[PDB]
Amino acid sequence: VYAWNRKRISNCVADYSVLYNSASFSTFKCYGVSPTKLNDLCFTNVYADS
Amino acid sequence: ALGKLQDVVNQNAQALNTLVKQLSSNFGAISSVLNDILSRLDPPEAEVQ
Amino acid sequence: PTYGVGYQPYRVVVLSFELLHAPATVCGPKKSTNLVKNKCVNFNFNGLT
Ligand SMILES: *[C@@H]1O[C@H](CO[C@@H]2O[C@@H](C)[C@@H](O)[C@@H](O)[C@@H]2O)[C@@H](O[C@@H]2O[C@H](CO)[C@@H](O[C@@H]3O[C@H](CO[C@H]4O[C@H](CO)[C@@H](O)[C@H](O)[C@@H]4O)[C@@H](O)[C@H](O[C@H]4O[C@H](CO)[C@@H](O)[C@H](O)[C@@H]4O[C@H]4O[C@H](CO)[C@@H](O)[C@H](O)[C@@H]4O)[C@@H]3O)[C@H](O)[C@H]2NC(C)=O)[C@H](O)[C@H]1NC(C)=O
Repeated sequence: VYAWNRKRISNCVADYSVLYNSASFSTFKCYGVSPTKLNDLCFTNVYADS
Repeated sequence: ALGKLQDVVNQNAQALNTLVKQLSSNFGAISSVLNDILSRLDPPEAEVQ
Repeated sequence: PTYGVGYQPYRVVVLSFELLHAPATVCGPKKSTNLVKNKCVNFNFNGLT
C-alpha cells in the first residue's frame, strides 16, 4: 500500500459489463459515476491503482 | 445625450447576461450541465445533484 | 490464514477516470452510428450527450 502500483490506461476500449457483473468483489463503490454508465462514457485517461 | 435610452437597453442586456451566466453555476452539484449528470449518474444519485 | 475478516488481505484497485477537454482515449464498447446533419437528433460525442 505504501508503494501502491499505478497503471495508466489510454487508447483502448473496455467492456465494463464484465467488471460490474462479476460477483468476486466485496467492495464496489463508484463516486461521481455509475458502474452501469461506464460502457456509454469516454474518458481522456484512466488510472488503475492496485 | 441619448444615454437615457441607451442606459435602459444596457440594463436589460445586463440582466439577461446575468441570467444566462447563472446557468454555468454548479450550485453545489458536481456539474452545471444536466446532460453530464444524467449520463454519469443513476437516477437516485442524479436527482440529488 | 487464521486471521479474522478484519485482518485478512484485501486486494484493492482504484480506477480514476479523468474527463478533461482533451480527446477521449478510453471508451466503452459502444458502436458509433452514421453522422446525420441538418436534422434534430440525439447525439453522443465521446459521451457528451
Ligand atoms: C484471474 O481470473 C480468473 C478468472 O476470473 C474470472 O474471469 C474473469 C474474466 C472475470 O470475469 C472474473 O470476474 C472471473 O472471476 C480467476 O480464476 C477464478 O477464480 C474465482 C475465484 O477467485 C473462481 O470462482 C470461485 O470458484 C470457487 C470454486 O468453484 C468450483 O467449485 C464449485 C462448487 O463449490 C463448482 O460449482 C464450480 O464450477 C467450480 O468447480 C467457488 O466456490 C466460488 O464461489 C463462491 O464465491 C463466490 C464469490 O467469489 C460466491 O458468489 C459464491 O456464492 C460462492 O460462495 C462460497 O464462498 C463463501 C465464502 O466467500 C461461502 O461462505 C459460501 O458458503 C460459498 O461456499 C467462486 O465462484 C473461478 O472458478 C476461477 N475461474 C477459473 C477459470 O479458474 C483467478 O483466480 C484470477 N487470478 C488472480 C490472481 O486474481
